[PDB]
Amino acid sequence: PDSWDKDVYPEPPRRTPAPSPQTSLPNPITYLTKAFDLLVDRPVTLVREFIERQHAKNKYYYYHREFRRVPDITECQEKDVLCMFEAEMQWRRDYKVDQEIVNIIQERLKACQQREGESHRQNCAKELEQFTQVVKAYQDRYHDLGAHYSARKCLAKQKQRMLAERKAAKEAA
Amino acid sequence: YRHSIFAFTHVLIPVWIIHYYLKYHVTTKPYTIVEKKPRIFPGDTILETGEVIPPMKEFPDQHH
Amino acid sequence: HITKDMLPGPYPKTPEERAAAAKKYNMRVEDYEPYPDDGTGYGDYPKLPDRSQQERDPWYDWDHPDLRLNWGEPMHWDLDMYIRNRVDTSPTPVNWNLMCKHLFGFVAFMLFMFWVGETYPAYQPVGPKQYPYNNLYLERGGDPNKEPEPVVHYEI
Amino acid sequence: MLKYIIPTIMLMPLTWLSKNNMIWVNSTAHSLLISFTSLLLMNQFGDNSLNFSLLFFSDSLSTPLLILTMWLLPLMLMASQHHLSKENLTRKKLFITMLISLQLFLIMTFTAMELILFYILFEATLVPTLIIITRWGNQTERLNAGLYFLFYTLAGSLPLLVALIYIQNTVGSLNFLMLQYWVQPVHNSWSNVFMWLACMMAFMVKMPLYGLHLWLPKAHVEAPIAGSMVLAAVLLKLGGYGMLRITLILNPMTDFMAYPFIMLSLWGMIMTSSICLRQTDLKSLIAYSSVSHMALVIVAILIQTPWSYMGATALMIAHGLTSSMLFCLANSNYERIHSRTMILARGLQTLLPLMATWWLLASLTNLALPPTINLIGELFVVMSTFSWSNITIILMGVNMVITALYSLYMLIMTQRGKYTYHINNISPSFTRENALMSLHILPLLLLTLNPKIILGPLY
Amino acid sequence: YLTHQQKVLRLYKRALRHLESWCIHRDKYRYFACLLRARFDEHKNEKDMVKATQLLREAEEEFWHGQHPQPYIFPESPGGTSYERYECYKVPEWCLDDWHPSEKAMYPDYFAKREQWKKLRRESWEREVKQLQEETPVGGPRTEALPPARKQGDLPPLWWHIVTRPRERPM
Amino acid sequence: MNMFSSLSLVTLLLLTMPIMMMSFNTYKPSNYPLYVKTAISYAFITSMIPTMMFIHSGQELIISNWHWLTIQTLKLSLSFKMDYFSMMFIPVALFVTWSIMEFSMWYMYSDPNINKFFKYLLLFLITMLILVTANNLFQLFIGWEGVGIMSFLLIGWWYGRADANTAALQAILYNRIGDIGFILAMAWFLTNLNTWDLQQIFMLNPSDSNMPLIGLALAATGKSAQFGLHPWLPSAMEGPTPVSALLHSSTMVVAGIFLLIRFYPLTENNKYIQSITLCLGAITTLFTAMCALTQNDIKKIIAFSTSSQLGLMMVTIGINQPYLAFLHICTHAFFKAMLFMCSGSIIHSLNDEQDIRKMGGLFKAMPFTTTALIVGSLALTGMPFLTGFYSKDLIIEAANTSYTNAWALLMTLIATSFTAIYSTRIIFFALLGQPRFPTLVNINENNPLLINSIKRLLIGSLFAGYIISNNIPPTTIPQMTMPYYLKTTALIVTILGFILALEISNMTKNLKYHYPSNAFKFSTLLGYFPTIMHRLAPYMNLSMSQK
Amino acid sequence: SDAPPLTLEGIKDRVLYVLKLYDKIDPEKLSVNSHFMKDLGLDSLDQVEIIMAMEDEFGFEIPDIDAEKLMCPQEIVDYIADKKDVYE
Amino acid sequence: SGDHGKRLFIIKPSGFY
Amino acid sequence: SFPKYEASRLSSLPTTLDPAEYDISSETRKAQAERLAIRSRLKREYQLQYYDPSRRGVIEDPALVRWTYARSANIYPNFRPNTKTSLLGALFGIGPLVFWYYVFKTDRDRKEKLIQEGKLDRTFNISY
Amino acid sequence: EDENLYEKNPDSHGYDKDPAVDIWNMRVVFFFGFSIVLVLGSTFVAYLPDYRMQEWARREAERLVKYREAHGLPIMESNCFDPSKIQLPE
Amino acid sequence: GGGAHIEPRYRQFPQLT
Repeated sequence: PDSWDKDVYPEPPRRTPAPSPQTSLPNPITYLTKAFDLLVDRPVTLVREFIERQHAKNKYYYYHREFRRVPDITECQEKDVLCMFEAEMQWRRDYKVDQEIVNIIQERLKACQQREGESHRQNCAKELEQFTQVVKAYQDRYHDLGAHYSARKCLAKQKQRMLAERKAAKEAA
Repeated sequence: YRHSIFAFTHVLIPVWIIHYYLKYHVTTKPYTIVEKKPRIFPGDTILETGEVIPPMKEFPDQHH
Repeated sequence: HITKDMLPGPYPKTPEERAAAAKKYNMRVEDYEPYPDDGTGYGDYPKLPDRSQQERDPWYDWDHPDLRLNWGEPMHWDLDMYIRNRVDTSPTPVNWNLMCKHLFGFVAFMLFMFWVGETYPAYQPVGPKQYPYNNLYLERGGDPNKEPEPVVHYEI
Repeated sequence: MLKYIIPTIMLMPLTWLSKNNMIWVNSTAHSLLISFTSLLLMNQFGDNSLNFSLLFFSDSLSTPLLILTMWLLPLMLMASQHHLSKENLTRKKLFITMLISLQLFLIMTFTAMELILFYILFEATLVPTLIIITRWGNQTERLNAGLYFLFYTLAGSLPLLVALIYIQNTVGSLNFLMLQYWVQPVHNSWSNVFMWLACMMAFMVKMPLYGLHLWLPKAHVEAPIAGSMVLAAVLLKLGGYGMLRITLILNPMTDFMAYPFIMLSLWGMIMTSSICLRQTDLKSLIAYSSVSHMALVIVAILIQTPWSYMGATALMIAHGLTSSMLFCLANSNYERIHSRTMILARGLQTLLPLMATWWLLASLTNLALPPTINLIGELFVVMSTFSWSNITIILMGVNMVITALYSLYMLIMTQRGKYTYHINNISPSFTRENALMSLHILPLLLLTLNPKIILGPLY
Repeated sequence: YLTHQQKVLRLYKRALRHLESWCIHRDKYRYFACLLRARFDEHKNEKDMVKATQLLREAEEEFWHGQHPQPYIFPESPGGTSYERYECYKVPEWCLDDWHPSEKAMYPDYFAKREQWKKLRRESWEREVKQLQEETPVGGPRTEALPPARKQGDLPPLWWHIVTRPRERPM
Repeated sequence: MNMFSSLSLVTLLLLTMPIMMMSFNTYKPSNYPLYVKTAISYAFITSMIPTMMFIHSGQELIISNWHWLTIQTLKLSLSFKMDYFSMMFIPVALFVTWSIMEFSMWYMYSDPNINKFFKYLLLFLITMLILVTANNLFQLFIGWEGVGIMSFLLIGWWYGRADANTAALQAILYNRIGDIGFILAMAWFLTNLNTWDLQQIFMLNPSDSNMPLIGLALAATGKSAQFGLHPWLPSAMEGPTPVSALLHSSTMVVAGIFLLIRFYPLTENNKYIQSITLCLGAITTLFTAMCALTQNDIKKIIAFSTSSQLGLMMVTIGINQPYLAFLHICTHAFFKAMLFMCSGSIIHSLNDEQDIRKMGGLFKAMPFTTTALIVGSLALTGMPFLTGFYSKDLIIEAANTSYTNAWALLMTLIATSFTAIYSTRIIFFALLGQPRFPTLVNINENNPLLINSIKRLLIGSLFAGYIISNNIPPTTIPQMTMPYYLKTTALIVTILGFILALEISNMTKNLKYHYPSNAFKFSTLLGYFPTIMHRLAPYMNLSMSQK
Repeated sequence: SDAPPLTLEGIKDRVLYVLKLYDKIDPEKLSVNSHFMKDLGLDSLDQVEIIMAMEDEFGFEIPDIDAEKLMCPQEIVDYIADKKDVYE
Repeated sequence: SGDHGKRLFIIKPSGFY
Repeated sequence: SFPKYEASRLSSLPTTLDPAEYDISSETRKAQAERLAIRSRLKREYQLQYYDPSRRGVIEDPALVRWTYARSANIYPNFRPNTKTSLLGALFGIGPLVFWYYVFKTDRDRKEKLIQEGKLDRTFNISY
Repeated sequence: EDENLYEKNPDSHGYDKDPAVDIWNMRVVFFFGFSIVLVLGSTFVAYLPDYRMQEWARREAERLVKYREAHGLPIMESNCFDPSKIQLPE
Repeated sequence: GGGAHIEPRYRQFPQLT
C-alpha cells in the first residue's frame, strides 16, 4: 500500500488557528516541542533519509492480481459442477471483498465521530446516509446464510425477497 | 549513568521507534490516528486558510 | 492391595452382619451404622454425622493436621464437601432461624422504601428548563428537510 | 499428503532397526523433524481450500489439527519412557509401534475427501486406542466397560455406516467437495429423522455429548499417560470435525432436531462444570474439563451461523492443548505418589518450585484468561449463542463463573498447604518434565500472536 | 468431656478475653474482671455435683449472650491474622538426601552432624520399639501416652519426627 | 502532535522491558526492589508531559499502531483513545503507587518473594494502564480481567494462609459475576450494532439502550464491590497493605466506576438508568460505612471507608456528572492510598497487629504517623480546603440540587456524616489514650523510605485538590446557587458526627457497662451478608452437585 | 522485624519479673523451682492470671492444656523456650 | 544478619537440576 | 434472658451445650474409651511405619482407600423397579431440560415473528 | 518398584539411565524442538504471504471504493447477483 | 546494617531519635 486517495477515504480540511497566548509568561510547549524536533524528529529522520536510498537502490515491484469475470449461478445447468465451480469461488471473492468495503464505509463514519468534536452528532450526517444505504444493501446480499453459506442459498435469498416485493408491488398495484 | 544508559535504551530508543511506526506505517493508512479538532474562539486567525474568526457581539457592559 | 471384604459392601440386613461390618471400618458397632437400606445403595459405609471438618479442634495433633484427620479414620461420604474451605457449620452467636428472619426484614423494608421514594421522588421548587433554537433540534442531527416546530422561550 | 504419510511410516522400521538403547533418541528427533514440515500445509487461500488428489484434501478447518496432531506424538513418547523403561525391549517396541500407527490413522482421518474413507479410517482408530489402554493399562480389574463400546457401535458407528451408504446411492457420491454443489434440502419426514440421528449420534458419543459421557472418566483411570493425552487432544475432536463436516447436508431439518441436543449441551455445562468440584479424582476432573468445554462447540455447530464456526475452530484447538498438558501435569504426580488422588498431596510449590508455575500458567487458559485463544473462542461462542437467543447468556454467565472454581480448586488443593509429612520422596522436577511441559504452553500462547490460522475457513 | 473441673477453668480462661474485648480499657476491664472474679469465687466451694451442673449450664447461655462479635485474637492462633502465614517457609528435613553434591558440599559441618541424627535414628531404632512392646497394653494401647526412655542415655521411643521438626521462624 | 502521540505510549512501553529482565538476563541480583520502583518514578514524569499539553491544548489523540485481527464486517485493532480520563488519571496511579513501591521495600523486607512481589506489583499496573487507555471493549476487557488474576495472586500472596486462598477466590467469584454484564454489552453491541470500539457507539448514539447499561451497572457492581457484591472487598485485606492500598483502596475497585465514566453518554440519557445507579450507590454507601463504625481491626474500617466513598463515586454517575466522579476517585486516590500506608505504620509498629484494642498513645511514640494519619483523614472527613472538599463540596451540592429520589437522596446526607464517625475512633484508640500496647514495644520507624514515602503522599492530599480543581477543563455547569443550608449540608451534618462521636469517645473511658444491641450485632457482623451468604450458597452447589 | 533475638537465660529474668509483678508473689519467695501450688501458694485462679500475664508478655497464646500443667516457673521456662525455638 | 553468625541453614529441594 | 441456641442444617449445636457432656457415666467411659482405645489401634499401625528409617514414599491408608474406592457406585447399587428414588430422582436434572425447551422454543419463535413482519429493528444486524 | 533415576545417574536428565543417551537424547529433545521446530517454526507463520487473501482483499478494497465513488456508484447495491439475468417464476 | 543503630528496651519507652 502506497497512500490513500481522497475519493476513497476523504478527509476534512485542517484549520488550526495561529496561537494567541496573551499573557507574558512564555509557552513551555515551544521549548519542549523544539526538543522533540531536535531529539526525535530529526535523528530518526536522519536515519530515515538513509534507509530510503537502500530501499530505492535495490528495487523490485510486486503487483496486484486481478480476476476476470465468468458466468454466475444464473447460467449454470443443474449439478454441472465444473461450470458451478467457477461461480462459487468467484462468488466467494465477491463476498469476501464486499465485507471489507462495509468497514471502509464505517471507517469514514467512525473517524468523523471523533475528529469533528461534539458536533459529531450533526457534522457526520452524510456519512450516516453514506453508511445506512449499503448496510441495508449488504444484509440483502449475504445475511441469513449460516455457516454453510453458498451462492445457491445466496441466490435463493434474492428469490424469496424478489417474490416478496414483486408480489407486494402487484399487491399494492 | 544508570539514568542515562536506561534513558537511551528504554526511553530515547522506543520513542524514536514509535515515531517511525506512526510516521510511516500507521498514519499512511486512512482513519488510523484521530484527534479531536482544536477549539475555535472569537478573533482567531487560521494558517492553512489565513482566515480570521469574527469576534463576539457587543456585551451590555454590566456592573463588571 | 487390600482384601476384598475390607472394602465397602452391601447393606448388613442383620446385626450379625453389622458386628462383622463395623470391624472392617474398625468402628465400634455401637456408633457404626450404614445408611438406610433402599434403592440408594450407598453400601455399608459409616453414616457419620453430616457435619463440618472444622469442628475438630485444630490444636489437636493429627496425621493430617490441616485436614485434622487421623490415619485410618472412616472418612465422610461428603468429606470432599465438608472440608475447611468447603461446607462449614461452625456455631454462630445468633440463631440461624432468627438471623434469616432478621436479614429478610432488613432488605424487605429497604426495597419498600425505594418504591415509595420512586413513587414519591424529589424535585426542587422549579419548573422545566428552557433551551432556544427549538431545543437544538438541528444541532442534534435533525432533518434539514423538515422545519422543527418552533419552541420559543420568552423573557421572564 | 504423501509427503507427511510416509515419513511417519518409516518410523516403525526406525523402532525395530534402530540402536536398541537409542530408540528414544531417534524417535523424538526423527518424529520432531516431521513436526517442522507440518507447517507447509498452511499455504491456505482465501476462497478455495488446498486439495491435492482424489483422496486427500486439507483446508482451514482441518489444517490446524494436522499441525497440532503431529505435535502431540513426540510428547507422548516423552511422557512414557519413564514407565516404559520398566518394560522390556521385546515388549517395549510394541508400545511405540501402536502410537506410530495411530498417527497414520489420524492425519489421514482429517484429510479424507470421501466420507466413507473418513469413516473407515476413523473406525480403525479405536484399535490403536483400545489396545493402548487395554493391554498396557495400569488397571486390569475387569471394569466391564465392554458395554459402552458394545453400545457405541450398536447405536453409533453401525447406524452411521448404513447412514453414509444410503446417501451415496441417492446423491451419487460421498466426496465432501461434491456435496458442496449437489446437497439438497432435507424436508421434515419420519425417515430423515432416523437418518439425521445416525448421521450425528456416533460423534456425540465421542465429543462426548451429555448423557453419553459415562465412559470417558473411567478411561483415564486405566489408560496410561500416553493414551490419555491423545484421547482428549485428538480423539474427542474427531466428532467435532465430523459434525462440522457432515452438517453440510442436514439443512434445514437440523433446526428443530437441534433443540434436544442444545438443552443437554447448554444445561450440561453447569451440571458438568459443578460436578468438577465433587470429583475426588485428578484425572476425572481433568476429564470433566473436556465434557463442559466441548458442549459449547456442539451448540455453535447446531446454531450453524457463520460466526459460530469460528469459535469452535478456535475452541477445539484451544482446549486440546490445555487438557493434554494437564494430564501430564497431574500424571507427573502419579509417577511420584503412584496414584491419582488429588487430596493426598498438597503444597507442591515448596517442594517443586517451578511446577506450581505450570499449574498457574495452564489454569489461566482453562478459565479463559484474555487474550488467550481460549477466551477468543469461548467468547465467540457467547456472541453467536446470544444472537440465537438472549436467554442463553445466563447459562454462559454462570458456567464461566463456575469455570474459575475448578480452574483454581486443584491449583489451590495441590500447589499450596503443608507438605504431607509422611510423604518423603518428592524429587526435583526432571529435565524431561520441565521441557515436556514447556512444549505445550509455548505454542498455545504463541498462537495468540497469530490466531488467524485457527479461525476456520470462515475467517 | 474433660470432666467437670476442667470445663470451668476452660470457660473461665475464655470468659475474660471477651469481657476485656467489650470493656477494652485495662483499668475498666480490670474492674469488671474482679466483678467477674467475684462470681466464680462464690461458686468455688460448691460440692454437690448436680448443683455444680446447673450453675455451669447458665455460664454457657449467659456467655452466649455476652460474647463479643470481634474479640481480640493473638495473630498466631486460629482466628488470628498470623495463622498459617509462614508455614511454607518451614521445610521437610528429608529433602536433603536429594541435594546435588554442589549444594551438599557447601555445608560440611551440617551433614556430618546430620549423620549423628540418622545414625541416632537407626542405632536406637531396634531398642526403642522393644521398650514399647512390653510397655504397650495387650491387645492395643488404652491411651495415647508415649512412655519415656527407661535406661542410661536412651532415646525416647518414637522421637525422630518430633525432634527433627522445623523451626517456627526458619528465615 | 507527534511528540504528544509518542510520549503518550512511551510510558507503557517503558514498563514492559523491565519485566523481560525476569525471563532473560541475570544481570543485577539483590537490587530488584529499588530497581523496579524507578520505572514508576520516570513513568509519572514522562506521562505528565502529554498531560501538560493535554491541559493547555486539549489534545486527545487516537493511536492504533498495530492491527491484530479483522473478522468479516467487524475489525479489531490495538487502539489507544488518549482522552480526558487517562491523561489525568494515569499520573495519579503512577505517583500514588510511587510511594507504595518505595515504601514496600521496607514493609516486605523479610520476604524472599520481594522480587516476585515487585515483579507482580508492576504487572497489575500493566493491566490498569491498557485497561484505562483501552478504546474498545475487547482491548478493555483483557485488562478488565487482567486485574482479577493479579488480584487473586496478590490477595493470596501468603499461599499457606487458609483464608487467603479462599479470600482470593472469594474476590474472584464475585469478579466473575461482574463480566456477565460486560459481555452483554459486548454481545448487545455486536448483535444490535456492528462494532465494539467506543467510537462507533457514540457515533450511532442508540435511541433505545436500556439493556446494555443494565449490564454495565451489573458489571460495575462486581468491580465496584457495591451492595449485593460488596462482601468480597473486606476479605481482600488479608494480603499485604500495599496490595490492599494499591488495588482495593486506590484504583482496582474503581474500574467499575471508570467504565461508567467511559460510557457516560449512554447512561445519562435514560434517567431511569441514572435512577438505577443512585439506588445502588445510595444503599451501598449507607451500609458500607454503617458496618465500619463497629469493626475492630483498623484495616476493616479502612476498607469500608473506601466502600462508603465508592458509593459517592457511583452516586455522581447517577446525576449525570461524569468528570466530577472522575475527580472524587482521583482525589480519593490521593489520600486513601496514604491512609493504609500510614495504618501500615501501626501494623509494622505493633509487630503485625491490627486490633485497635491493643493500641493507644502513639501520638508521642509515633508522632510522624500521627502527623500523617491525621492529615489524610481530614480530606476524607470533608474538611474544607482539602482534596475531599474540592470534590465533596462541589459534588455534594449537586446531590440535593437536582431532580432526585427523596428516600435515596437522604442516604447521601447520612453517608457524609458516617464518614467521620469512625475516623475519631482510629485516632483516639490508636494514637491517643493510655498505652494499651503489649509490654514488649518495638515502636521504631527508623527506615528512610517510610519517612520519604509518607512525605510524598502528604503533598498530594493537600496541594493537589486545589491544583486539579483549578486546572481541570470545563466539562459541565458550575452549580453554585442554592440555599446555604443546602449549600454546605455536608459541613452542617459532618460536624454532627463529631458531636456524637466525641460523646462516644468520652463514653469509652467511662466505667459504664456494655449492652448487646441489635443495631450493633447486625452492624458488627456486617449485617449477616457475609456469614449467611458464605454458608447458604456453598452448600447448595456442592450438595446438589452429586444428583 | 529488625533483629530482637532471644536467649534461654534471657527468658528466665523475664519470667521472674512477671512473677515479681504478681503482688501475691513475695520477692523473697520467688525462685525458679517455686511450685505455684506449694512454694508460692498460688492456685489455679492465681496461675491463670500469671499465664495471662505471660501471654501478654510474649505475644503468643498458650492453649488451654498448656496453661494448666505450668505449676512452677521452670515448666514455663522449659515451655516458653521450646515454643519460641530459643536454643541459646 | 543482625548478629555475628546466627546464620540459619537453608533447606530446599535440589535446584541444581 | 438467654434462649437456648436454635441450630439448623447449616448451624449445629455446640458440644458444650450438649447435655451428654454434663452427665458422663461408666458406659460413657466405655464409649469414650472405645473411641480413644480404638484410636490407638490404627495409631499403632501407622506410627511404626512412618518412623521407619528405611521407608521412602507414602504409607497406604485403607480407610482413605476405602472411601476413594467407595466412589465407584454404578451398577451394584440401586435397582430398576424403584418408585421412590428412580422416579423421584428422575425429576432432578431432566425437568429443567423440558423447562428450557419451552423457554427457548417460546422465546426463539417469538423472535422469528418480528422478523417475519419487521417488528424488530435489525438495522445494524450485520453479524449473526 | 520405583527405582529412582537420580541415584543411578545423578547427572541425568530424566530420560534413561545411560549418561550418553540421556545427554544426547536431551540434546535432540531440546535442539530439534526449541532450536529448530519451535524458534524456526514460529517464523514460517509470520511471513505467510496473503494468508487467506488477507492482503489482496484490502488492496482491492481500495480501488473499488475509489471507483465506486469516482462515478457516483452506490458503494454496494442491494442486489448481490444481477436480477436482469434471473428469470423468476410467475 | 549500621551496627545496632537503636537498642531495644524492656517495659521502657523506646528510644526517640
